[PDB]
Amino acid sequence: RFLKVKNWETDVVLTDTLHLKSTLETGCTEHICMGSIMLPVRTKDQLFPLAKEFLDQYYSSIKRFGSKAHMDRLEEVNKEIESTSTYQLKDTELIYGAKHAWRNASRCVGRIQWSKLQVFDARDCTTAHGMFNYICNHVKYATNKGNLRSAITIFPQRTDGKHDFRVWNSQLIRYAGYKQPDGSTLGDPANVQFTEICIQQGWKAPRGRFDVLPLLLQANGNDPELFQIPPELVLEVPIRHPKFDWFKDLGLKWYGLPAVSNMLLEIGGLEFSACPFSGWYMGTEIGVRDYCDNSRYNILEEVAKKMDLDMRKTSSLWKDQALVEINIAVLYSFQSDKVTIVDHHSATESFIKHMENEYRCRGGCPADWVWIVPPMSGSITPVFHQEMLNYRLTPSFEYQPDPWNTHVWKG
Amino acid sequence: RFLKVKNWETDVVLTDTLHLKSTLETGCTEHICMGSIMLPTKDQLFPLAKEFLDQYYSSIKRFGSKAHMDRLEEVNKEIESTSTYQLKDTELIYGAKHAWRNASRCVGRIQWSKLQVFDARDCTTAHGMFNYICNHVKYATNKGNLRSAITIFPQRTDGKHDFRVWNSQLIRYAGYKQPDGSTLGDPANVQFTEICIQQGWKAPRGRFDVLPLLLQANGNDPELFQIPPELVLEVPIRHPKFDWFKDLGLKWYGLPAVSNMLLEIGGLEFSACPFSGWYMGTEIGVRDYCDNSRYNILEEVAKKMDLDMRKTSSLWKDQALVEINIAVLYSFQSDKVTIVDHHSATESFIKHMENEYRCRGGCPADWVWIVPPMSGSITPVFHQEMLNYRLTPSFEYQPDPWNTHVW
Ligand code: HEM
Ligand code: HEM
Ligand SMILES: Cc1cc(N)nc(CCc2ccc(CCCN)c(CCc3cc(C)cc(N)n3)c2)c1
Ligand SMILES: Cc1cc(N)nc(CCc2ccc(CCCN)c(CCc3cc(C)cc(N)n3)c2)c1
Ligand SMILES: C[C@H](O)[C@H](O)[C@H]1CNc2nc(N)[nH]c(=O)c2N1
Ligand SMILES: C[C@H](O)[C@H](O)[C@H]1CNc2nc(N)[nH]c(=O)c2N1
Ligand SMILES: [Zn+2]
Repeated sequence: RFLKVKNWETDVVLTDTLHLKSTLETGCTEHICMGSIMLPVRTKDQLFPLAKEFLDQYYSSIKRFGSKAHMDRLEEVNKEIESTSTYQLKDTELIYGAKHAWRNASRCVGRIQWSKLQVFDARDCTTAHGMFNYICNHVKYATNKGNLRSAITIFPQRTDGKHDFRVWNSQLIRYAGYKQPDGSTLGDPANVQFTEICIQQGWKAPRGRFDVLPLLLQANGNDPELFQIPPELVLEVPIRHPKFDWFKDLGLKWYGLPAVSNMLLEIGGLEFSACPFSGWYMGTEIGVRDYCDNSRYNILEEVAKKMDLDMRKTSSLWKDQALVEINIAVLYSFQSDKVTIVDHHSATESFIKHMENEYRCRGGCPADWVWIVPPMSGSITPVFHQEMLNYRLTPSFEYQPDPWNTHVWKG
Repeated sequence: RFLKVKNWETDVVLTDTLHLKSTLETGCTEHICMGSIMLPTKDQLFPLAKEFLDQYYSSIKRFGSKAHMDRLEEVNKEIESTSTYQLKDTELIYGAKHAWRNASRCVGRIQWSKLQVFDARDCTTAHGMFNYICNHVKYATNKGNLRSAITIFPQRTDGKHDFRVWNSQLIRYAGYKQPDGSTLGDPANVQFTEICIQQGWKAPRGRFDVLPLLLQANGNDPELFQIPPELVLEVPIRHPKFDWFKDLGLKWYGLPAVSNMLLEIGGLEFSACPFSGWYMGTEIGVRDYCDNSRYNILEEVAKKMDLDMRKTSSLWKDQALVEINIAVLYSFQSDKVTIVDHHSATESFIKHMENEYRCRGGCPADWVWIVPPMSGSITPVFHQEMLNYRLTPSFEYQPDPWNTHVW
């Protein structure tokens, strides 16, 4: 089967054969599309086929398919599964797996960078303290004084699912949220619940607007423990605007390092439940969503006020106007402090080039349009006009339920 | 089977049960989602007729009544005898309104039941079609206080006798390739303009030349008519602050009127069924003006604004995009021509969704199309999960007739 995707801006038509290697499900059927739905303990039995698939891929990527080294490694993994019910990945296979999960991440506009990924192997980690040390080294290395480098840290795989490693935080760096008695929130509304858990776990909340939350870490199925990331390791950029000098008086800042820490890395059937990964921000992630979502810092009002826009009718597009300046501000602030960041035009242009390349070299690029198109100025970015095919390839990054819903407390 | 949709801005979770009536296919499988692709007999007809008539008589609180069964019989008799059948006016009205109700890409459906339907099933020639269309345009324009409408020409019979409007909208600006390499007017109609020229159009070779209608009655070769200029309401585009905006000399038409689609009611196919409502501002300002394949005026507007076009990171495209869109909305409101902003339109559609979940058990919605093409995440539809599925009656796309026709 061949599938064609067309670009309506340029009339370029590409052909997807890669979707034939797709295993997992989409959520969709012939009768329903779930493309806009946010979220649409293995036996030896299901495991070896998955192991075989991965190693055949691995071994094709290094040009050694059907080699003695390939067949030997197959035999080796076979025996290891039937003996221990699992297996261990060589370092090289871990690295390749991690790179490919990113590459396969259909909702990531940033994948032109997929091959430049520093993989830290934290598979020898046994304790929360160990996890905290690994995570600090990751932050420091990834930050690199503002010259951000992509990285991921891979803690030990699931075994019985009773001994899971987990970073309770959704991202390694995030600001606290405090729901107040009057129903207002101080700080980041997205993070209220997690903030409460942390408080419960004994964190002394500063109760400010931009309190970096403590890491909350579980090793080996144990109850999790709190650690404050050293402040010096947390690079932050104060937000100012190039023309509007009152923009600084809003007191805004953000952190430099986007680092997702709640996802599950699946490689060759193995499940890595703690695998924090980081890159660098696209400006709209902070300036549209983090500041201007209604259920977030929600500063459109205050900014429109200060610009003295006409706020009596939405047809003044006052919101659209405030939104753009806020985003100009984020990009200006990051660049000024020499903290890596990419604007939404640049990021989506790169991504189209990546995708084109991927269709030639690889025969596809699974892509989720709902997520790839930016949350402002959609159609003046080249991705709006690009037909995409969404399908799931392994290795992959998967969502997993928040651990406080499932965790069995030791006490 | 029962399906939940969550709004991530409000936590409201609605349960969709209406998709279980889903008739047609989506393009997707369990293996591949095609959510972002633009275009994924007598025996056949009685089920489709019955399905429709069942929902009709159910809509009017008379499911399984003599009148219901009698009509089911009558149509059954007529199909077996004639190989087609005819809708009662009431069925036509209900059908048309529901094709709109079921259009999963339309953000404007809160309005679906206020649709004026013009039964044009007695039309027999292109001149007739032209008369009906002019009357549509006039009724719907309504001196700028625009009103939704559809005009339904006769149904397909043997497909050798289709009625078609070759225009994609009733009202569009022409497009001409220039020896200068560049394109004069609207580049999305260049081919249609050559077919018009080719069929004898006297093009005035300007930038905003209202194209002529090209009408096909009874599968015959289509003919040309110029909509009375006096019936094509236009709006010159000015900005409430930038006085130099006028000098780009942009105008846009008031009436969005989709003419190229096929309407399916109870198995019957109406190939010429132009319909119209009114614009959401971004269709003109973001898409018609700023798309690279369209009038593409961003570069020129940003220059007059004297913004830094040296680097994409100054967001100069975005700054210019907003003003262009302020200017569209401003010029329409000033000339008193109905237009809706994307905030208002999406806010309306969320209220509609809730109504449709409550009163119908769902609302098929295609997020890719529902979320405006600018400022997506500050409109509420961005955070709203949607389920997209195909219900009948429906508007379907259909191939441009120049490819299908024989002369
Ligand atoms: C290097 C710079 C990077 C940029 C600019 C980039 C950009 C993006 C953006 C804009 C999104 C959508 C985020 C949202 O709106 O919430 C995204 C999602 C994603 N990215 Fe990338 N990314 C980068 C690096 C990476 C790296 C290094 C990985 C993994 C190694 C990755 C994996 C993903 C995954 C798994 C998602 C989806 C997360 C989810 O569904 O919650 N990203 N990225
Ligand atoms: C009354 C004011 C109306 C508003 C503000 C409205 C708004 C919209 C918008 C924003 C789109 C997406 C179009 C694009 O991006 O080009 C749309 C598409 C659509 N609308 Fe509505 N609409 C209205 C009236 C109607 C009426 C009266 C009908 C049918 C009788 C209808 C049927 C559709 C269909 C079938 C599509 C998609 C057709 C396609 O795939 O091109 N619209 N409309
Ligand atoms: C590594 C990386 C780099 C980069 N530039 N961006 C990212 C995306 C990070 C990210 C941050 C925050 C969020 C939460 C939304 C707030 N904006 C997300 C989406 C997380 C998410 C939430 C839900 C409900 C489901 C899901 N699959 N994923 C994803 C990762
Ligand atoms: C009735 C109505 C009201 C309103 N406010 N807006 C509309 C949408 C009209 C419209 C305008 C422009 C366009 C495209 C312009 C680019 N050449 C379209 C739809 C075009 C289309 C193309 C294809 C390939 C498929 C499809 N289903 N629809 C539809 C209708
Ligand atoms: C390729 C992609 O599906 C295409 O650009 C779509 C995206 N969303 C859209 N949304 C609307 N409302 N109108 C459109 O024409 C499109 N185009
Ligand atoms: C319901 C809908 O899928 C949801 O709002 C999605 C839309 N697109 C998105 N796109 C990105 N990049 N990040 C998001 O959180 C979302 N949210
Ligand atoms: Zn789908």
